Amino acid sequence: TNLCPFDEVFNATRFASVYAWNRKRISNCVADYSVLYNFAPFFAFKCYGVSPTKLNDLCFTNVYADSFVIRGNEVSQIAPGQTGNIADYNYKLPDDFTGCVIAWNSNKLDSKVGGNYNYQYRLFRKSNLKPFERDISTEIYQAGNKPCNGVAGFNCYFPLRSYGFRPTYGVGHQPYRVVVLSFELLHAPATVC
Amino acid sequence: LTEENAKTFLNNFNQEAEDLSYQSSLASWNYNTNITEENAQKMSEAAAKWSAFYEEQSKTAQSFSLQEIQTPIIKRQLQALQQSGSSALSADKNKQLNTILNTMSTIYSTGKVCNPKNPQECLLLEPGLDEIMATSTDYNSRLWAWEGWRAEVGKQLRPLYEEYVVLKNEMARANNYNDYGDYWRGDYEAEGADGYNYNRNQLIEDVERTFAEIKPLYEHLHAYVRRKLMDTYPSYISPTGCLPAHLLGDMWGRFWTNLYPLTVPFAQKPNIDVTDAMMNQGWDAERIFQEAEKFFVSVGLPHMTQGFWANSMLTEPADGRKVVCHPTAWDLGHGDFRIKMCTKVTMDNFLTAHHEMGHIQYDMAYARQPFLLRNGANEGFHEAVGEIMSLSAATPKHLKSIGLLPSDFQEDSETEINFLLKQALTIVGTLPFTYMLEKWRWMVFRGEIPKEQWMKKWWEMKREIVGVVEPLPHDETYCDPASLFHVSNDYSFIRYYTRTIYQFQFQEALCQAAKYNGSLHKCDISNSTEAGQKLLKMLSLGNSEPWTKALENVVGARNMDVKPLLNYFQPLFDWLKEQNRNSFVGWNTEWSPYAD
Ligand SMILES: *[C@@H]1O[C@H](CO)[C@@H](O[C@@H]2O[C@H](CO)[C@@H](O)[C@H](O)[C@H]2NC(C)=O)[C@H](O)[C@H]1NC(C)=O
Ligand SMILES: *[C@@H]1O[C@H](CO)[C@@H](O)[C@H](O)[C@H]1NC(C)=O
Repeated sequence: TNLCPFDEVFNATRFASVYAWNRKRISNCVADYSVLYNFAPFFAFKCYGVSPTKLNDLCFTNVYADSFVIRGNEVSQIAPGQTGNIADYNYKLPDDFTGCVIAWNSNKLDSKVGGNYNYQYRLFRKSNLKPFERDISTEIYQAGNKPCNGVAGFNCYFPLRSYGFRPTYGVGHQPYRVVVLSFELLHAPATVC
Repeated sequence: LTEENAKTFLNNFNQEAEDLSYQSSLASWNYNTNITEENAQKMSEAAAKWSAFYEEQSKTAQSFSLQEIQTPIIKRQLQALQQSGSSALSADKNKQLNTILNTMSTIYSTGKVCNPKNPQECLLLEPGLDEIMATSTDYNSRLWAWEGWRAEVGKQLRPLYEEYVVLKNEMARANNYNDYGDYWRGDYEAEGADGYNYNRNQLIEDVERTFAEIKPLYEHLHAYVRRKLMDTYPSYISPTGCLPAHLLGDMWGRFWTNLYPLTVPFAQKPNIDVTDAMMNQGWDAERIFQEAEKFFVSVGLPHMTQGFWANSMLTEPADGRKVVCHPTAWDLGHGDFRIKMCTKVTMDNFLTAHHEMGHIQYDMAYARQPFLLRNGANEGFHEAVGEIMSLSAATPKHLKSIGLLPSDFQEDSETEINFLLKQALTIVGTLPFTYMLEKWRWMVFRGEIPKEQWMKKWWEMKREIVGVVEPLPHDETYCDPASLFHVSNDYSFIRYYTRTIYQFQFQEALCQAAKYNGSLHKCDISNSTEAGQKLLKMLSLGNSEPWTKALENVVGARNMDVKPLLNYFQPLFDWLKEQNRNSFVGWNTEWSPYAD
């Protein structure tokens, strides 16, 4: 009996931030995707490249689980070929993506009276990200041609802003936990299924 | 650059403004529903923080040229942040203004009058004098409450209003405006294209042109009402005279809807006031707000959110905490919509459930616009959305589908006259009052009236425009206009004038869109999804377009048109003409309660 760690990426006490997402490399395990349906209500389960039916004759060399926490209005940005603040400065997906996303509402855990400022996102990067790039650097962003030296003002901005989640917002501005699974078939012969 | 530095400046302003303006509304909500000495302090602190942020961000934005190098929407957003609001005042002047406003609000809210027989028995304005002035029929009972209200709080409100006017005129002078009235009239300015233009000084000539074709219709209604009141009060009524102030159905005379029982045309026919049916069938405050949601869904508009049923008040909380019962619709931000209202089981509180839910639907529609463009296209557009819903909800046949009228109810000419007279008692009866009050405030703010002639000019304009006499004369110490809630709380009052024209223009447009053939006062746009998208396309615009273009999108016009209003009351104009065949239409200003 060798189960696969699908409760250490789905049942964690606290997730990461959007700009500093966690990547976990699953290998050497027996993948039981049925337990993924243990939650049952899913805000989104659209799956790209493969079939949701999970044909049993499918073996993969490696699996990557990327986890973070966004708003409800930004879930549609986690898809191949989109644009916005999350798919340009925080988390980018390749156009040839193989794998899929799972999002679910998390208002009872990540919302606090007075605000929850533990979740941050990036704004003003000056350049779009490339697929699967993290970029956790924090430096003052200049928009004009006047140098900025450690002072945030007029045309000098801080790139990181907080969500400040509160209860009683509404589905659009309410916490949503997202985990994306990617499947890799490396050139080496497959022995892990 | 400029245009490329403006987008990054607004993207930084927006996310700070949406977060720093949400906790100032959540403090006002917590104060208005709890009322203590801590919630008031929290509200003051949050308001101070939000004002400081805005005053810092408004002077920074006044360095972006704007000659002509930009896109339209960015230009509209930047031309709205360059106003500075009321921050032009210094610290001392701002503190004085806040102190005066708070004092006036507290005095008005806590104002009470005590029974002369029992000094320990005192009644407030809301559960006290309002019921007497809305349901009593005795001359002495109605006069006493009126006199006491005008003699206790109104006389106390006089000294503060002088400094209030002085400071708010100075702040308007600082903001490149002649006076504060012109500041209030600056909401009607549009600049988005050629032909779609307007000027804030054109408002006064149009608001006067429109109040020329309407007064002939109002005079016959006044004649009929005074003819009925003469039978009601044979002694204190003169046929060649003006109506007494306290005998108008309310404390001021805003709505004559409470005069329907006295002046009902045909008593034998079933009543249009379905209060008794609501009471008997077992209707609570939740059913009133559930039958007013099935109306918006049928016409093709979204459901109410789930944070509206669990967060709204919708009924007086009883318990021990004090609440403000003035109906209000709150848009706290971040998708939070609420309604505060002390609902009771009456027809008047039933239609009011459609007016305030019509603000939430309008707020829910332009929530996709940027932060600075989330407002009604005009200050009179926002109050004209609930009214067109209340017009359809009040028809005699819409009350049969929901069961408030018998299944064998028969509709004929008598029912038409009943319905039209009841509707005109509320809509026509408020227009002269609104126009006169706003005109008086405009004349005072522009400094065309001396400080020693306020009340004398007030009661002199009343009996030349409105037609209401005063029972007892008032000296220069008396401050009568300060009695009104809007006057003492710094609110504009001209919205309720253009509202009553935009109302009928929108109603006729929606009736034509719904493919309805017949009279206008029997529209009932319910169960029509093709008249719910024609409005929604206009509601979902906000300030992103000039109000002239927004009006043209729906009614095909670029200005106010009073012809749609006249078709609504056409069957009532005639009957009033024949019913006044041998009556002297008009009032006498020279008449006075005292001799000579
Ligand atoms: C209404 O306001 C009062 C006073 O602020 C609240 O009573 C106190 O609330 C604070 C926190 O807001 C508590 O720490 C105290 O223990 C409360 N005192 C008592 C005697 O309960 C009251 O809770 C508010 N009502 C609400 C929020 O429904
Ligand atoms: C997550 O862990 C809790 C704690 O035991 C458990 O009740 C729940 O079923 C788990 N959910 C999963 C594994 O999806």
